[PDB]
Amino acid sequence: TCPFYKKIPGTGFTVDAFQYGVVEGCTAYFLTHFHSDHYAGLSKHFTFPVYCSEITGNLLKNKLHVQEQYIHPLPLDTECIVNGVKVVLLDANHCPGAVMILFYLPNGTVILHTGDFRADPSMERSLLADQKVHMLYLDTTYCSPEYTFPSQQEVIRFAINTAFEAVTLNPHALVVCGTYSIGKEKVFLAIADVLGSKVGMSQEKYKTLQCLNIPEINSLITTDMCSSLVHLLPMMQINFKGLQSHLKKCGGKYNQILAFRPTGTRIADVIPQTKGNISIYGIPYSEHSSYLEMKRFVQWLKPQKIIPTVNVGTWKSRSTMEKYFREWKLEAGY
Ligand SMILES: CO/N=C(/C(=O)N[C@@H]1C(=O)N2C(C(=O)O)=C(CSc3nc(=O)c(=O)[nH]n3C)CS[C@H]12)c1csc(N)n1
Ligand code: NI
Repeated sequence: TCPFYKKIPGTGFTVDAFQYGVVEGCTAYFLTHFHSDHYAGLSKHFTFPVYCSEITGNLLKNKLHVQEQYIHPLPLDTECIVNGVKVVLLDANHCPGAVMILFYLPNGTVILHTGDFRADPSMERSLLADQKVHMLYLDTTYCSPEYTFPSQQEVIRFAINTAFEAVTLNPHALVVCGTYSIGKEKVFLAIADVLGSKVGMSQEKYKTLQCLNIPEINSLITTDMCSSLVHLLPMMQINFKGLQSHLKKCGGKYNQILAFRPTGTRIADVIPQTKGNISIYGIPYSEHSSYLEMKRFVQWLKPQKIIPTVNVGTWKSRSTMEKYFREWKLEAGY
């Protein structure tokens, strides 16, 4: 059945609750972002209306083939009505099109649903600050102190640097990036930027990127591999065996590959794995809050209830996160 943590109490709304068939007493459904944990169940003939950002809707429309009529896009940083409830979508600083949602219930209660997000101080200078928020549905993906990774700013600076090095050194060398779902585009876009390349890819992915309407995207991407000296390949293809296969299958224009895996302490001290003329790099590009980013965020927010939405399936997990919420409540004095 649909769990209590996917339901907005007060309304008949749900958030990312498409894998449960029809939820009883659910007048509208909300999609925070286009990630498959969060959209599973959305067939092209899903018959209830869906509320989301523009971008998430494009991806629904084109990848999952749902009809304009059942797809209600909504602008960011704007007060909107939906089944007579005030709602606002805020940028989640997650993947393209991802949003947090504020529900302003008619009784007076105000609910933030982070969805997936990467807490940032800039969110404290937002619509959020214009009132107290009582309940918080919290992306707790990394709610544990060992989870510390650097700023996206650092990683990309590094990856830009590692890139401009290897190509200025060997101008017949190819940067490659790993990828599966949307997100982490700034990695591969920022390298292409600095080497004045376009970004080559398979068509599914090219299509996926055309949904996101990035400024001047046509001039930053392509499906003809040859012309692009930075290529995106599926994450599974990012191994020495796969990168040989790829370098044969270009017609011998590139003699050396610099790869990147974006999934997973100091950044300058990072060292690759080299086997041949193939350097692979594991880089920690998160689009989720670290322990401290989250902490700061919630401690600023000072919510009354907090409802975690992630690592929710076991009691060890549930009570460990509840301990950290107690610590934060106490430390900040709310
Ligand atoms: C092939 O599958 N890939 C993995 C794997 O988990 N790789 C990376 C890893 O640890 N990752 C993490 C994360 O760290 O949370 C994540 C992020 S969790 C997540 N984030 C979302 O934004 C979202 O919408 N849904 N989810 C679930 C999943 S893959 C990546 C794998 C399987 S076996 C193996 N060696 N790794
Ligand atoms: Ni996500």
